[PDB]
Amino acid sequence: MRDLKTYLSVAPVLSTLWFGSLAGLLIEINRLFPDALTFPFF
Amino acid sequence: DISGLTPCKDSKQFAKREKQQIKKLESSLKLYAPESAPALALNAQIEKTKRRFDNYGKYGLLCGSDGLPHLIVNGDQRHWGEFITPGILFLYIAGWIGWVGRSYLIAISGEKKPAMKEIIIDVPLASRIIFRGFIWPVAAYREFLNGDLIAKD
Amino acid sequence: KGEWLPGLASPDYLTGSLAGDNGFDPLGLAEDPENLKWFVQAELVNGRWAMLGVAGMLLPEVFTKIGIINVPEWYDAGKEQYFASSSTLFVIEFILFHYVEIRRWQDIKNPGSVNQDPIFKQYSLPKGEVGYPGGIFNPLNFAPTQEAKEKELANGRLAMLAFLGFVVQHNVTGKGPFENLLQHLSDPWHNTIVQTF
Amino acid sequence: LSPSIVISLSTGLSLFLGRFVFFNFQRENVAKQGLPEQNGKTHFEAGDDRAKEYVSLLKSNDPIGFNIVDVLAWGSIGHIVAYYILATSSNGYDPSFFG
Amino acid sequence: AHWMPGEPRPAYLDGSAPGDFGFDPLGLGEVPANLERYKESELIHCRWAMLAVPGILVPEALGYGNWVKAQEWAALPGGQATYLGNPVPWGTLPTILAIEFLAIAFVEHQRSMEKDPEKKKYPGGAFDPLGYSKDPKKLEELKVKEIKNGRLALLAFVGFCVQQSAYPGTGPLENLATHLADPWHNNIGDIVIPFN
Ligand code: CLA
Ligand SMILES: CC(/C=C/C=C(C)/C=C/[C@@]12O[C@]1(C)C[C@@H](O)CC2(C)C)=C\C=C\C=C(C)\C=C\C=C(C)\C=C\[C@@]12O[C@]1(C)C[C@@H](O)CC2(C)C
Ligand SMILES: CC1=C(/C=C/C(C)=C/C=C/C(C)=C/C=C/C=C(C)/C=C/C=C(C)/C=C/C2=C(C)CCCC2(C)C)C(C)(C)CCC1
Ligand SMILES: CCCCCCCCCCCCO[C@H]1O[C@H](CO)[C@@H](O[C@H]2O[C@H](CO)[C@@H](O)[C@H](O)[C@H]2O)[C@H](O)[C@H]1O
Repeated sequence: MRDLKTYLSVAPVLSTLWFGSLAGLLIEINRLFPDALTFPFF
Repeated sequence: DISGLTPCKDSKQFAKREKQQIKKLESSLKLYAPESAPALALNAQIEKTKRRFDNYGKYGLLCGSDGLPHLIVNGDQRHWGEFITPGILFLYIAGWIGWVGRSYLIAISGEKKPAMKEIIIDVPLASRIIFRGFIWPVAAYREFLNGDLIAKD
Repeated sequence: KGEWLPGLASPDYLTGSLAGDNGFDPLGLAEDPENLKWFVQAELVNGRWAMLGVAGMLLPEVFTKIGIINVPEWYDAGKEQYFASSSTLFVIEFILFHYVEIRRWQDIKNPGSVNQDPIFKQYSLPKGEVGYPGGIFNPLNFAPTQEAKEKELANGRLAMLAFLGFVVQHNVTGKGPFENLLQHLSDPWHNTIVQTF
Repeated sequence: LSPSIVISLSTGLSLFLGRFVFFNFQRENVAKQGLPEQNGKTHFEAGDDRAKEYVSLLKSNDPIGFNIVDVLAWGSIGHIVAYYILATSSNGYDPSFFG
Repeated sequence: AHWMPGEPRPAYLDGSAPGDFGFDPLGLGEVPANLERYKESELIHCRWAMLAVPGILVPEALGYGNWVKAQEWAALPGGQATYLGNPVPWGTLPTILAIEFLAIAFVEHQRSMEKDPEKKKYPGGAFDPLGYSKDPKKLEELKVKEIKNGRLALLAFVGFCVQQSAYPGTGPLENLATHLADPWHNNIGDIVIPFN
């Protein structure tokens, strides 16, 4: 869709998409590996 | 045993903190039916607490007189996992970001009005530039040696 | 010379002149030519050392299992007791590696700089290209044709990933490489990475 | 060594260094620094009528140019080093390094 | 003549000076007056260190010391130097410091007042008996020999000091004896790589 990809390219729409994806990533990581205080995998 | 701290698997105050939190959760678990959903969530939190304290036991965390895991960030190998192995894992990821957003800014630096790509991010160009920063440390190293890291005004 | 992803074009900095030039630079590392001629050398040396490493941590194991000669499995090979200390080896491997690697450094800085002996000034080295010294590094005198250089870089790129596979097949498996191969050939559909995790 | 001997020897060996050994170096450094310069001019040249370098106290005769101020300087160093010797010797202190 | 073949030579290090192998990475001798000062101080450090190496090895072979044992007597109040067993009657700490100061200050400050930069390093005359200066075709060779043996002695003094730092209570000939007894397992490797 022309000019919708330009709107979704705009800084707030793109920032909310990036930070929603990133926050879901961090959230699911903390579900998978909750309560982390060390990196023991070396 | 550095800095006068007993390990957390051996610290009596750490186990006392575990037992205190577990009793605090169990006193909230009595008010619900043993098969009900709040009770199951509380039990899941109880196992989460127990394995959290076990994992802080096994990962070499040191506990003080207050009985809380202290982080030895000096450089002792036994505790690199507390600060340095995460810290590098930060400086990588952080240096990914800055090496991406910098590179993007160099790729849209030669446009006519380069400010309308700051607010409207070229997703194809940004996606091409994002993984350039995967192995960013060698690019930053070489650009420091080639002088392309510092503008010459 | 060929292409690694046919949908993609070889970049302008990889003209096909170099050996092993399949156009693999998706992350634009060898975009500056100085970085390109430095990473050629880094590839060659990491690949040659990886070939020697893989040949020195696998061939011991395929000879240990069949019983031709019993030797340790490359991770219990450090703790064995040798005629020197655990650090004396590091001292020697510093003294007479600093000398050979700094001379290689002076070669990959300016090519024709370091080719004659300090002591026996007559026994020079022929003017070969950078990363390919020749001379006493070529006693059998097999020619350094471009096909041979491509074969070198291919076996080296393969040995690098082989060493990485060894490190990760001892980090999250615990066993040796060839034992993992026999475990795969025992039941391939049940002895893979997606059963260990 | 009696303290009078210590004071006399250290003072003599201080103004001996000052008269013969460390004279030309001290005096050439003096001529190099010269005077305190307030805005190019000296303190007396700029005014203030009190920072005049005294010459009635520095004119004293010597083939090399030793003055009473150098006698005070080499000799203050003398008495100082002498009392350092005397106190450091009279204090029965054990450094006890490595043991 | 180059400390590292392939590295470019500094334009102020031509090779004419004795021991001029072009070693100036940090760029210290770029201005010529500092370079003359550095040459004088190099030769002074060299001559002192290479006089010191006999004064460290010889009294440890036969003098019954280990080049730091010759200093411990002054660290303890009451006790004087054992110059080849016999005690010296010239006092113990303060008066030897007085004689050292009053002698070497005079010597080094009559050295300081020299203005000719060649006599500032190579005075000659009273300091050149036996006439080993009347033929520059060999005097340049001898200056290179002085510089080379002196740089070797400076590195050997680093060896003395750091073998003293790593092993606190020994001497260099004891280190060489340990290396001749068991050369592999008793080298530097146990210190650059400390086991704990
Ligand atoms: C700046 C200060 C600071 C610091 C150092 C920390 C540090 C931490 N906090 Mg705290 N926190 C902070 C501020 C801070 N926080 C603030 C301001 C708040 C309020 C908003 C909180 C609220 C908070 C809560 C409520 C919790 C934490 C938790 C944590 C832990 C995170 C565990 C985790 O999920 O990471 C795991 C690691 C990641 C998410 C990073 C993953 C990155 C991706 C996957 C890429 C990595 C791979 C990459 C490709 C490289 C691989 C190498 C190679 C193969 C290429 C950690 C100890 C949690 C915890 O466990 O408590 C201790 C937790 O429950 N924090
Ligand atoms: C040198 C080397 C290994 C050397 C091993 C040696 C000496 C082993 C020695 C031993 O075993 C023995 C003999 C015996 C044991 O007793 C002792 C030890 C000591 C254990 C490995 C390099 C190993 C190097 C590896 C694995 C590198 C992988 C790099 C990759 C995949 C790069 C990918 C890219 O960079 C490109 C190509 C282009 C970019 O544009 C895009 C991306 C994608 C970023
Ligand atoms: C003339 C002459 C002569 C002689 C001379 C003389 C002899 C001189 C002397 C001089 C002197 C003799 C001087 C002195 C000086 C001194 C001084 C100047 C001092 C000072 C002091 C001080 C400063 C102090 C301080 C202190 C105190 C107070 C105490 C406490 C401590 C102290 C130390 C801190 C003759 C004969 C040769 C010849 C002719 C000429
Ligand atoms: C600006 C940055 C540069 C300037 C600062 C550099 C300082 C770097 C400090 C590195 C010191 C490394 O040495 C450090 O490790 C030794 C062991 O490994 C430790 O040794 C100590 O370990 C135990 C700690 O509980 C003690 O009970 C032991 O008595 C002692 O052996 C010391 O804590 C320290 O000596």
